[PDB]
Amino acid sequence: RKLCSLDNGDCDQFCHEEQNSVVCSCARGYTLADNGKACIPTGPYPCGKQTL
Amino acid sequence: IVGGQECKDGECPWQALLINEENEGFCGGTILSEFYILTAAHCLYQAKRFKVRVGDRNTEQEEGGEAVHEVEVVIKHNRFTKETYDFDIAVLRLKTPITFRMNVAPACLPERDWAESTLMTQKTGIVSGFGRTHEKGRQSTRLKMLEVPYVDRNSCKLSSSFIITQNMFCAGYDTKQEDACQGDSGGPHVTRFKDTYFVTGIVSWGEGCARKGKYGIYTKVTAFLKWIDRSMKT
Ligand SMILES: COc1cccc(Cn2c(C(=O)NC3CCN(C(C)C)CC3)cc3ccccc32)c1
Ligand SMILES: [Ca+2]
Repeated sequence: RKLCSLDNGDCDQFCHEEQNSVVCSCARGYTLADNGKACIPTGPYPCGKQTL
Repeated sequence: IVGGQECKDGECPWQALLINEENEGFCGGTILSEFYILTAAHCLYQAKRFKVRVGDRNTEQEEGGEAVHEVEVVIKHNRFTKETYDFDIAVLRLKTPITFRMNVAPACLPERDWAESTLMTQKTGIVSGFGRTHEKGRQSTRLKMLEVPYVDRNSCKLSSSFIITQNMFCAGYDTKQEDACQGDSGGPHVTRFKDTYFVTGIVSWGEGCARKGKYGIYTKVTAFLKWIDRSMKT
């Protein structure tokens, strides 16, 4: 278990490898955070979120 | 849905319901954005003309968040065939944009490569709908959801009396009486990942419902992601 194979590479969402290293990205409506791993919503209703 | 629980307030907001001229629900769908609904192509022949309802959890009791939407464009995959139900996918463009709220929100569209090695490798997916609670029973008035384990592709093919193409995948239980059913077709199959839900399938078909040695057959969304983005682009 290396890079993306080990706990999604610490990425909140999409994880892919380009040159023995992790690169995280996010779905529409989200923006990669400062740590380059987390995905921060942009609006009041980002995709894939339940509101309980 | 056979077994499982009912979707509680705010639990399955991406659920859409296709209704006929008589306001009867015949299929489900998944909200992808304010203008687009993902559903199954085989649902398109069920009614000569239908509309799309969102924010509904109880067909006989307005919760106040319900909203009907007319369909402006029906984008069907030209390769769909009733003979095998292969390419059972369609996208619907709504005339008026959906207003997101408590029980109305879009599910996320993942990237293909990431979805297959990470989402579809998870242990379970979530399917939901207003379909039958038993194989020979009637349609449910309450929106239901069910956690369904991903099935090994080998077991899938070996258990199916019908061909399982590369655009389908199995989910559910071998003997446990839980499974999607008639009326749930076109509905959402989503996979949770770190509190975020991603569209991973479309309820397609099955041999009966919850039958032993049989699984629920779903359209493999990851195989049409590029296609889906194109249908939404125009
Ligand atoms: C597990 O979830 C589901 C979701 C939706 C529907 C069903 C099962 N199902 C089907 C059905 O599906 N027929 C297929 C036969 C085989 N063909 C193939 C040969 C293409 C497709 C139609 C018809 C039907 C009628 C009453 C109750 C359940 C039913 C199960
Ligand atoms: Ca209602």
